[PDB]
Amino acid sequence: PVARSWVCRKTYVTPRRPFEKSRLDQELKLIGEYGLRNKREVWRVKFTLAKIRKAARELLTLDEKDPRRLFEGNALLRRLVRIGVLDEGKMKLDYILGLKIEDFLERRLQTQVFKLGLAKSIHHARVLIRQRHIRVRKQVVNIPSFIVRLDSQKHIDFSLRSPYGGGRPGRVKRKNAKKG
Amino acid sequence: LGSLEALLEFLKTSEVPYAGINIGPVHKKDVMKASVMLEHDPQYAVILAFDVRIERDAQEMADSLGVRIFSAEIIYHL
Amino acid sequence: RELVFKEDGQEYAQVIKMLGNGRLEAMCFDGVKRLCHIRGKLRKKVWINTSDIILVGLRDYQDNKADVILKYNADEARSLKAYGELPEHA
Amino acid sequence: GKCRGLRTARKLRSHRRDQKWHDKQYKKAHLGTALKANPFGGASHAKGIVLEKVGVEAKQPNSAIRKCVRVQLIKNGKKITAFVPNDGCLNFIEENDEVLVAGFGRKGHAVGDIPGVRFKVVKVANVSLLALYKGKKERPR
RNA sequence: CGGGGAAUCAGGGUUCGAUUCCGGAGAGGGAGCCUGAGAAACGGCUACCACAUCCAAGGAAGGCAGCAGGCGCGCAAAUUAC
RNA sequence: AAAUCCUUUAACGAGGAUCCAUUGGAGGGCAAGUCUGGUGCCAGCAGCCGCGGUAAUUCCAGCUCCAAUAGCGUAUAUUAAAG
Repeated sequence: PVARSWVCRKTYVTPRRPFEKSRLDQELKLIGEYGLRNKREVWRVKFTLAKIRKAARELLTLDEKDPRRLFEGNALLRRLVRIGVLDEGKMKLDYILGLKIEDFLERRLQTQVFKLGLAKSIHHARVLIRQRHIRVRKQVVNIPSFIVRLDSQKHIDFSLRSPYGGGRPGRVKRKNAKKG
Repeated sequence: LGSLEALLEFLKTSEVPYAGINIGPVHKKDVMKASVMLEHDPQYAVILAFDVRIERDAQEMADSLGVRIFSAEIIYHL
Repeated sequence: RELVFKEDGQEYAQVIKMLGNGRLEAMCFDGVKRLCHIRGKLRKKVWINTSDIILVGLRDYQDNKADVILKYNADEARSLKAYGELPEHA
Repeated sequence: GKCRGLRTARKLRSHRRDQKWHDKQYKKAHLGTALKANPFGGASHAKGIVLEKVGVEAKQPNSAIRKCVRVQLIKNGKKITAFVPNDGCLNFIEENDEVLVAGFGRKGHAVGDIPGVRFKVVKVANVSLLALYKGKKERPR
């Protein structure tokens, strides 16, 4: 006996057919558009979407007056409005089925850092985040797969320490300044 | 090990080739190496064991197959 | 075809009792009898008979088997007779 | 015709249960007769000592001498013939060496060409044949 | 060993569950018992069976399926730590 | 507990940024070369069909390309495919 938990979960599902043109293209488009590292990151978002869709599908089968369906449905919709893949108008359980991978990949910190014009390329954003230049609220995050909340969007600023923002020259600038 | 060298230089002097060597008591893998020899040359399939404990499983496996073991504490006897 | 006095990991043999389904079993001039397999190109193209002189590719792992490289005939046999091949007849 | 009645659960279960024996896979699996006959005895890999190298001829349509090793196992001490994989791997093996052999791939059946062999050599003298083939290691002397 | 469970999975199913929680069992194999509220206890004893340690040969002492570690077995598994 | 690891932070630390990405494939199944040397039904590849007998799209190599990627082969028990 030991005081440790063994609650570990797989976050991606591999495709049934390993080599298939039309599919490989579609995944590489997603990588190319949102500068993802490998196809695991696309399968991760497919798996999460699939689980949300399966939850919506298994909720639909219950009657419209059931307390459980009402409570669970509202909670799911609230969370998907909170994360920012829907709006208050389209907040019906039926519309959960009308989402896709694009909607979820748009909410990556990498994507938002590129879309707000902090970085000048989708590839630059991932590096900039990973190099500890970017911060949300007063918290320095270096996770490209940080899924940004709707209300947390309006402040992604450069971390104050950073050379780009804070105002402290790095190794290259220091070395060039000493030999200048 | 000193005793193992002594036995090998005796075999060298008496002109007999040796396949496998080991330190400690005799086991069922050792009699199996003596057995896998038995297919090639029936005479050569033997174990020269000097001042070591023979095991029951090794001994009964040796007696069940055509593998003889020469156990002796005084080297003269071996 | 030219003469081939090749004794380089391969031996001359007299075919005797050629029974098998490619087995052969000939009697080598140096050593004892061996099973000499009919090599790919000799399967249908070239015919080895009950009594024949052959150059067999001595395959040296096991040594109880081999494979027939070349079939000889009367003129080449009579030549081989002349240089090195035992007074064993051809 | 199948009995569909509400009280025929025993009849269906009894039938299904005994009719599964006519399945080749189920009978080979569940009846403990394959295991004792299997030279490894339900083990993925097995270790043995080499008797001798042997050249096995291929099937009728394509002719070649497949290089193989007669090996006696360690656990049950019975003789089997294992096929060395890549080109010139037979050179690295010698007679009376300790060799790890694995199943060929087809679940204890024969290969396209080489007849009457189930097993292939993976390690020689506690060294992987891939390492000796690619020259990442050298045979310990 | 049996459950709580695990893998897979349209619906139905198939396969696994020695292994951290619950219940059972046994301390090499059997048998008998002292003490105690509670044991047929084995880091308690008594005898036999199998193995084996010391010896002045008169006698004496054994139990890792606790943690390390070693031998064996095998395709298969960690540090004589604080 | 005393340490370790992590987080924090002085100093040093990137131009073949030589601070070097592997494991398997490139006839079909099945994504990728009828490119060039070598061997000549021998050596070997090939889960299956098959490729090798002097112009090898398949062997041993060079170059190039594909797949997944800090991982990817291989064997074996088992599940879906198996109406």
